[PDB]
Amino acid sequence: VKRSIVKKRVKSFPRFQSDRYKRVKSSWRKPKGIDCRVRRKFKGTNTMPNIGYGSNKKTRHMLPNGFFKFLVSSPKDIELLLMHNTKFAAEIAHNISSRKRREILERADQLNVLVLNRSARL
Amino acid sequence: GIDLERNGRKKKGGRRTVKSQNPYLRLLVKLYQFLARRTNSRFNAVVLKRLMNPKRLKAPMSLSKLARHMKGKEDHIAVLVGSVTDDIRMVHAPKLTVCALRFSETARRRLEKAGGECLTFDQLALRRPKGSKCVLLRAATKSREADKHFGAAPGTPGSKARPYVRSTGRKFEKARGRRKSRGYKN
Amino acid sequence: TTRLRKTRKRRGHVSAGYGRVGKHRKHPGGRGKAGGMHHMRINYDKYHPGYFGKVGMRHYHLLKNQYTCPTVNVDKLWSLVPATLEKAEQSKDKAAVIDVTKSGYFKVLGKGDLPKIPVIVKARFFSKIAEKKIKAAGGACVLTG
Amino acid sequence: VSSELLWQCVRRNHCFIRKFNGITLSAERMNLTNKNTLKYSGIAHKQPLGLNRHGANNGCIALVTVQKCSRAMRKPTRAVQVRKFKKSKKEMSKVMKAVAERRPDLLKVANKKMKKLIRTNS
Amino acid sequence: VSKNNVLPN
Amino acid sequence: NKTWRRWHRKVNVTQKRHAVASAVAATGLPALVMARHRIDEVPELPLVVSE
Amino acid sequence: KLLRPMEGVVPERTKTKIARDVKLLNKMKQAKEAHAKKVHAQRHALKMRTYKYVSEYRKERENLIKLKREAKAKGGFYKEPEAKVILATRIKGINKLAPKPKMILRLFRLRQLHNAVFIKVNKATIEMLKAVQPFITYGYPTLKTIRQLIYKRGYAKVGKPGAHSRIRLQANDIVSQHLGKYGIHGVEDLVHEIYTCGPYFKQANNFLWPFKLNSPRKGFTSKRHGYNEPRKGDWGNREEMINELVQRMI
Amino acid sequence: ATARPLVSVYKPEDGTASGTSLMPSVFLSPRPDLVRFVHTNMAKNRRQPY
RNA sequence: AGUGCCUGAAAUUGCUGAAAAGGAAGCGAUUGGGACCUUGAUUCCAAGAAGUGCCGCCGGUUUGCCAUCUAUCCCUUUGCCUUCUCUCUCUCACCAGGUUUAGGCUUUGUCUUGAUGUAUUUCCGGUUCAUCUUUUUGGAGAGGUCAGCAUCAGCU
RNA sequence: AGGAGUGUUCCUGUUUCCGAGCUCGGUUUCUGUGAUGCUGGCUAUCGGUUCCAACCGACGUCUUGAAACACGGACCAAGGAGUCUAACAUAUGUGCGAGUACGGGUUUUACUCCUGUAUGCGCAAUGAAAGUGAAGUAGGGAGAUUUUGCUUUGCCAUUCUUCGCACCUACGACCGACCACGAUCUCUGAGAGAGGUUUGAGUUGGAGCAUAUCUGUUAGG
RNA sequence: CAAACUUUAAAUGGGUAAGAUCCAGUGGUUACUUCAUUGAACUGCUGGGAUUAAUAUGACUCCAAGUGGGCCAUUUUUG
RNA sequence: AGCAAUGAGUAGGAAGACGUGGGGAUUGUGACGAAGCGUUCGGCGUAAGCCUGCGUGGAACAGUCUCUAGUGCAGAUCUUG
Repeated sequence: VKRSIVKKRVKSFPRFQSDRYKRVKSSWRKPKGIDCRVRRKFKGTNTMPNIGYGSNKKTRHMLPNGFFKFLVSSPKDIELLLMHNTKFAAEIAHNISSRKRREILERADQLNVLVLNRSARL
Repeated sequence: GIDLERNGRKKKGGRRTVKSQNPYLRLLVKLYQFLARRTNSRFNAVVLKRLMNPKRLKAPMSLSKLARHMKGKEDHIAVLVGSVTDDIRMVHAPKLTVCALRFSETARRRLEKAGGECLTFDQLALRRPKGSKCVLLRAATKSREADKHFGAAPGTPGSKARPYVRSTGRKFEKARGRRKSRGYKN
Repeated sequence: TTRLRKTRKRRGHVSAGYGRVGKHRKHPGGRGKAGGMHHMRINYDKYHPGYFGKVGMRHYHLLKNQYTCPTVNVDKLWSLVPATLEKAEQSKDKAAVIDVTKSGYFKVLGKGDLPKIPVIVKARFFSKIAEKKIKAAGGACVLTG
Repeated sequence: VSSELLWQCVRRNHCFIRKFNGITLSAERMNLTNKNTLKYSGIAHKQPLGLNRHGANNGCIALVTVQKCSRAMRKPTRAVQVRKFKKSKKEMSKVMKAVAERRPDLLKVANKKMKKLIRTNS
Repeated sequence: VSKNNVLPN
Repeated sequence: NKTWRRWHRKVNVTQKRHAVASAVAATGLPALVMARHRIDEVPELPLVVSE
Repeated sequence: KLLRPMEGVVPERTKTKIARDVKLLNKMKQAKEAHAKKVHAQRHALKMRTYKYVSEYRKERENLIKLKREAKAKGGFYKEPEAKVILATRIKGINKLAPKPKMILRLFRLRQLHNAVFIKVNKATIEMLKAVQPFITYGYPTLKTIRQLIYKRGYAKVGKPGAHSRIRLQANDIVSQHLGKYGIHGVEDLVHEIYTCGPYFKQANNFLWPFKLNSPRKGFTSKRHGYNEPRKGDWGNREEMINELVQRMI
Repeated sequence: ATARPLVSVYKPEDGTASGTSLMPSVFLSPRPDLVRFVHTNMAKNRRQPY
């Protein structure tokens, strides 16, 4: 794949007054306050998420590499990404052993399927 | 920036899909939306819509009513997007050739004995794709407990709506409003 | 299915679905059917006419069973007793007797129509119309008690 | 018996489905692509088939099939047939023939996979 | 008491 | 949490029977049994054996 | 499309589907040819019909002069024929509108700023325009400005009551199928029917989705005041000088 | 399933046997819509109250 | 893990490093600066080694394309008989007769047995050979990214 | 505008010039629908995470109105507010359909499975009560059929007469109540027949019952 | 000179109509109506007519929320 | 998949998603290092959120389809620390 890649935003949408108070975490919440400036949409303030900002249908969930990641647990589950190797890049999971990585990583190269993690545990 | 009403973008009121997770009814609709789109006959377009209806519009037609709609027209296949019940008052059931979604097991016994074919909708497609020489029917929609209550609201002058009342007889909603001797009739 | 209720989606909105101006107060308008006479009167006239007042003479210790009387119609009957029908179609001699008490009704009313097969109906009570219809069928009427 | 009726049971859920984000894939044998549709999937369809590197250290290819017109459908030992094939461009022509006898429609994607498969040894 | 329901009992 | 919270459902007897029939139908067909097991060495479904 | 039967590898069911494709492609091939002969014959009859319009536009312009020269040689004056079509444009926007003026602008299909529409002259349609005047700049078109509108900004509405789609006029076959009842096979036969005001003006006008003009290159003067008054404003009707405006709004 | 085939009955000792029997017309029957709904409600019936 | 000792968050506090600061600071949008992180493709043709060990050829084993012959499914009743079940079907207390099931039998017109062996799996000894994989040695072949100029299509 | 290809056979354009009466037909080269063409730098840039600078912007709640000289809020963590039961109701999904759904018998023992007799609500309403207790027609209409207009074996007509479902609109008949009659009989009664600016939550070849969930009303913390 | 006088009398607003739910011709029904097949209303059949000003345009039933403190501006206007 | 038109919003209504503790079914991870925690190694999603390198840690946890609820906090002169 690898088509052009256009993003509309690169900034996150941080939560209003996440900067000010440490109790308010940065994860977005719509301000529902009656007098709030952010929801009322004054200029020179936090932008709200609209559906307007939605990325392209062709290139949604697309990595910088060109691929879509599809994360994977066992040696058996890479076989699934055999005919879709060009399309999918495989992310070896959070939990996995040093042993079972070197069974996965070695079996992936037999199949010509790209693995994202590399030099994962050495 | 257009002077438009609702800037429509105006929706359609009727149901736009199947609601059932019944797999046989879904496959029935897939048949009759291939057959509606492609064939052109307005019979199949109507049957498609009536298949997607809710339960209160798929109301049961009796075997004895299905006689008298089909009275002059004996040869023709009697279609009913709905259920078919036995009439117990009907002594000698007429033979017909019915198609419907579901027959109760009395009405299946009564037709099949009387010399009378009993089809499903997928069988009707094989015989009659266009709906050529058929009779659409449907049972009356506004004929139930609930629909007695609807309309002008019971205490308004010349309504025939039922009130929602816990029990029948005197002592329940028969005094002030209902008699002239108790204030007013209305 | 707490999942599917509006509170779950509604959560996160301050009013909670009741509105900022009017509020979800504990008991505006009284309790139960209170206020029917005065403030809630418009609702009573319409919706529930005839609610206020007393009409008929009261019955002390009214006992059901004294008055009970389950009614079959003339249009049924046949459903009551299918083989006899094929017997009583034929022959033109004897008749299929319908003791209406045995299925469990007392009165017979001729709302319906009946095939012309001679028959005898035995019931505690007969409507005036039922008798005329039965006689036309060539049937006979018998009283039990 | 019916392909579409079996599908309307098991489309949403079965042992095989393996999701991540919008992606879903299907780990059965009898399945080119490993996508979850009516056409490709093993379970549901009449005359499914797979191309899998054979499980003998993965030295060679299997064409896995069922007997045609669903002959021994209740007897899953007897139903499932195999044909071993050597990894080459030459023995593409034997596979290309053997597929179109069972299913003519699946023939382009067999040629897509068989090309990929040859490149695959444990 | 609002709307057209049964008077509650 | 009170104890009188209604825990049990009455399902209708006809719907219970239709269900068991449908479930017994799915005992045959290696489509549905493989979908929901390992049926590689098994000679037949439904797998009947003598008394 | 013709399917490959695969001569290496045969079905029974597929031989039905190959057999119909010969019947379909053969009926398509004659119908592609025999329809193309009709359209070839039709656009010839359009082409020759186009020239005699270009005569009639020039000739009636010349004949208009010879009348009012001849009458001037007498003593009297030639009262010219009053203009049968006008070209409204909307000037003030949506907000703050009385509910009668709001209605009339919907009846002229003037639903937003900088929208043109061709609109007919009766006694009825004049007395509507009295009520709307200060949201509107209208006046009498010419054959240049009508040609420029329908070629450059010409869209056409296409479908049942409910949804029409608004399609760009790229070819005559869109015009032909919808207005081929009334004559009117080409795009150039619209331009006659609007400029002359034919018997089928109502049909040909309501075919055209109302024109969507951009803001005028050199601006307005002052949309408060009339085009009359010596502050040189905008609203009201300019008898001819709307032609100079609208040529900038393209 | 629109047939009632002859089912092979097997031995305990052995993978084949000559005993056979007809399918009993339950395996014809038409429903995961309904089996969900029932099992859902029927599994609630062994709840101890807390 | 060192005795209120498992893991040990935030508020808060000290040091070190890194910046910024003319009567608040934070924040939005847009660039830049400083630290810091990150990238002869894909292949294709010879030779060599390390893998792998298909078919072929035997012994054992299991499927059966296609041409035949044929079963019951199903309905079509027939000749029934047996055991069930329902029934205001008969003198009626008992047998019989219809209705519903099963079974052992019957006349009648695309989910499989038994023979023929297209084909095929598993199993060891092989009998060694194909194959493709990674790699190291040459031979032919360069993607990526950012630009410049050019020609068109749309709008201006 | 960009993974290859072949190439103009059809098609529109521009052009060689041959004939027929400015218009059409035949023919040759050229270009489009079938156009991306040439070339360079870097293999670290491009890009990304952080902090900082600069120009421009930028002052929870009740209320018509809050940045307010309206009230709450020093900081952080954890805890914290439409729930459960009952009575109805509409809507929707599932089962069976004139029906529909405390005990006992089984059992590995709170599940499951089977089952007799009742009752519930429904299948008939109406009167205070004693009591009594049910013939369709017309108009518009889904659809089918027979036939008339258009690119053709398909397209939309209202062109036809044929039957017209649901449902709405208009009017009937029948049942109960009230009012007002009554030929004739086996005369405390029955009843041919014929009514009424009266009235019912009636009727007109029945749709309901059980269950699941939401929403609403009401009682309860 | 007139809010609680008027001969006369605008603008702006309000009603109804502009055909397929229509028009005419002719027969029947009727306890109504007439001195009277005179009328009246309703009906059967037979003709006449497809959008009969402009412009635009697809047009019930059920269930329920919130709300019932409003304020301002141009013109009219009362203390 | 294609074409066209459209896109403000408190109170309020409806639709599709994200997340948390348990039950059923299924596919798995883990003393060669699970959960949790920290972080300028980072990535994806309009967003709720998800995935992941490195460090600490020392024993259990997760994906998918369903069932269920003591299921999401900045505020209450909120409560305890």
